[PDB]
Amino acid sequence: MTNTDLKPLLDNLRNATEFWNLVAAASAHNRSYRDALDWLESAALALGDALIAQRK
Amino acid sequence: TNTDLKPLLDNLRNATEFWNLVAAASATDESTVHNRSYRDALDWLESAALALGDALIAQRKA
Repeated sequence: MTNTDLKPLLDNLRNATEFWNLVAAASAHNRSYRDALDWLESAALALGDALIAQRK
Repeated sequence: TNTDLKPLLDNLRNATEFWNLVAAASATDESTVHNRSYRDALDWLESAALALGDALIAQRKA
């Protein structure tokens, strides 16, 4: 869609990815693991649903 | 950078449309069918989310 629409949704997904990656790098479950998984799923779905909605 | 992002966004959009389909189907799917589809929809959501997220992390590094 739009650069300004994306930005906050991309930011949330990047933070969720960076968190998930760090939770993964430390075990190589936790309340942090579950919050990271939930935040990753929630940011993925929010950006996916936003991409769906903007393509009419 | 929309050319770098477009294949990652398309992949995430499609995984979400599939996930939304698995959700609509769970109202009538047998529970064995649902667990399999949901696991598959979750794994595609995750790998699509992470592939775009890793690319945003790598591009923020500039």
